[PDB]
Amino acid sequence: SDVAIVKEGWLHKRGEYIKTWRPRYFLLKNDGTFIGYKERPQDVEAPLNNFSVAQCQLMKTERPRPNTFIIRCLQWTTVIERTFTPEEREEWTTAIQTVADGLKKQVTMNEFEYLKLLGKGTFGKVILVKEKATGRYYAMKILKKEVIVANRVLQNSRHPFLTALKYSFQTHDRLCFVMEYANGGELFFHLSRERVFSEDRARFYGAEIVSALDYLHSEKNVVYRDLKLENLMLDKDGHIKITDFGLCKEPEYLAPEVLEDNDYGRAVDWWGLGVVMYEMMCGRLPFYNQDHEKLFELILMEEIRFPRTLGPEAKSLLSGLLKKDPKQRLGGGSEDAKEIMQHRFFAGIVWQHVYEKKLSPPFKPQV
Ligand SMILES: O=c1[nH]c2ccccc2n1C1CCN(Cc2ccc(-c3nc4cc5[nH]cnc5cc4nc3-c3ccccc3)cc2)CC1
Repeated sequence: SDVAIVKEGWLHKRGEYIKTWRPRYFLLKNDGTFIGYKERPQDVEAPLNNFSVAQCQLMKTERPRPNTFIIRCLQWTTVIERTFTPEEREEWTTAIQTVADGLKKQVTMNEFEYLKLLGKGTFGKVILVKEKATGRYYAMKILKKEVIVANRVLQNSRHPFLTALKYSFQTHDRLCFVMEYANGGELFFHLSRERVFSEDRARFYGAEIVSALDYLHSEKNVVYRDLKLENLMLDKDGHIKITDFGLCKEPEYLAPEVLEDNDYGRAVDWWGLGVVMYEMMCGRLPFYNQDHEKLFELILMEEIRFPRTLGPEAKSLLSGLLKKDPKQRLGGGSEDAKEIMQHRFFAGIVWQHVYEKKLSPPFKPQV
């Protein structure tokens, strides 16, 4: 199957973490691809599902400026949205919706029992529910369907280190997603009590993250982009479970190309591997400051310092993961997760073993 450009041109994309207005050249193809570039590209390669406008609908508004439209897609279980003379704004938003709809062409609210509120966001709330039929618990992501809409594909998407989506059902006004719940708390906790983690213990959590990210990259062709210490829970045995609770805005964990609103890919995930792993092995964020203009400046501009404790392999790995330039960042190459798996700091490891959970958990949750 081949595809052509439905429409293209310059667009003003609005920064999410730096809310300047930015010029980007976009092109929509009839695979669903909607991608913006730093400048008018040449050959015009398998893009990520992130840049696909499937299951979307648009919008128009004159704030902060008069010519503006908005897209809101339901990616997996999350709702994402992006903010971009007035005549075009009714042809662009014509084509995008066309392809979106063209691309679309191809358990009830209570077996569950409310337990507590896990969190709330612009687009909804996350709930703990006991299954009244089973007893074992779940998290339930409840999105308001009128922000967007105003398949058991979820058995393929099983990975030992990702929280599983077990049920998704709709009702009168809400979109519900029932994902599994890990018992053993999240790292942010256990790292506070421990202050820092050995390289061995950091190699355990990093390895399981890499397995999960490899899986999302190769199999699902999506970047996760939200890798942060607080998004890592443990199951009852102490193994990783990466959470999926995005309700709107989740910065210290985002890569330069993301805060700048440039082209990004699988590399933003490895950057975050860098930050999460640096944070484990050092006790501190690599880039922090109470002031946000300083925070962004550190991440984009400044070098990273290593405590003297750190072995040569551990810092070769962190330096590479935390390169500012994506095409130079360890993992940003064509082989992706493999060049991480093959770095010397992970020497000896056979990765089918990590998948199978043959690795010894440094920390057993009391559950
Ligand atoms: O980019 C953005 N612009 C935004 C603008 C506003 C708000 C939020 C935005 N975001 C986020 C959107 C969500 N971003 C996190 C995430 C990534 C992948 C899966 C994800 N996608 C899948 C697809 C599949 N298609 C077929 N099978 C699939 C399985 C998937 N499994 C899993 C997943 C599940 C559990 C843990 C981790 C990933 C989930 C969450 C973080 C950024």
